Amino acid sequence: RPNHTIYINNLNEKIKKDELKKSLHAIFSRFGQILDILVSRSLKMRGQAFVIFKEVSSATNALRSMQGFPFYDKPMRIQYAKTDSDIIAK
RNA sequence: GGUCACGCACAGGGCAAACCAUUCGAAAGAGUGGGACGCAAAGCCUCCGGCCUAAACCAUUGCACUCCGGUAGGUAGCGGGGUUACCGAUG
Ligand SMILES: Nc1nc2c(ncn2[C@@H]2O[C@@H]3COP(=O)(O)O[C@H]4[C@@H](O)[C@H](n5cnc6c(=O)[nH]c(N)nc65)O[C@@H]4COP(=O)(O)O[C@H]3[C@H]2O)c(=O)[nH]1
Ligand code: IRI
Ligand code: IRI
Ligand code: IRI
Ligand code: IRI
Ligand code: IRI
Ligand code: IRI
Ligand code: IRI
Ligand code: IRI
Ligand code: IRI
Ligand SMILES: [Mg+2]
Ligand SMILES: [Mg+2]
Repeated sequence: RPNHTIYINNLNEKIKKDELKKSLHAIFSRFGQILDILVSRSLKMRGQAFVIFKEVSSATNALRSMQGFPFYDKPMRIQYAKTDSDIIAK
């Protein structure tokens, strides 16, 4: 399970890629280095975001630390990415 | 001449990108004035394919790294298609 990337969803869809990123990057950059933050608003990539960390140990903290954390009046469903990210993969 | 194409010009003209000002819009963007990058339809029309925005509404709890919900708007200076038109070495 543990992975460089954490998988978030139940994300307020009203938020925009730009700001969603900034804010996610704000909150989560507290736990380590973010190689990147992937947010798309397409039909089925929406309400979710991937947060890729430098250290796999950063992700675990994130997960553990901020589960269900209230974010834009919603709670965060956090969990690991079944797979890695092309950065971490390649 | 008229027609259907064509654009090496001829000749008389037309439009106006970026950017600025100001107005409208949530945004894309559009209006108007200034201003020209270009344009032989850069006149006009969303039927077809792209791309852009996506406040509201409706659906979607959804695992991606090409990108893509419905609806709505935009782009005709992205194409194609329709349609109107000036000049005639041209065919
Ligand atoms: N009247 C007429 N003349 C034609 C036509 N096709 C070609 N020509 C002549 O041939 C020249 C070359 O045209 P171009 O390569 O398409 O290049 C043209 C074109 O791209 C542009 N342009 C000029 N007027 C117009 C216009 O009314 N509409 C559009 N869309 N573009 C224009 O400027 C360029 C040079 O302009 P010109 O000094 O007139 O120079 C033009 C013009 O003299 C046509 O359908 N009608
Ligand atoms: N000269 Ir004239 N103006 N440029 N006619 N060719 N279009
Ligand atoms: N004024 Ir206004 N143009 N800037 N409407 N807010 N968008
Ligand atoms: N003539 Ir025209 N080249 N400008 N429209 N086809 N794109
Ligand atoms: N055809 Ir349309 N849908 N109208 N692509 N141009 N946007
Ligand atoms: N193409 Ir419409 N017409 N469908 N613009 N997107 N709304
Ligand atoms: N006219 Ir038209 N050239 N712009 N639509 N065909 N693409
Ligand atoms: N100006 Ir315009 N570049 N934005 N042509 N409309 N596409
Ligand atoms: N005019 Ir027309 N540009 N040639 N639209 N038909 N494609
Ligand atoms: N009319 Ir005649 N056909 N003869 N256009 N000038 N070439
Ligand atoms: Mg030519
Ligand atoms: Mg023009």
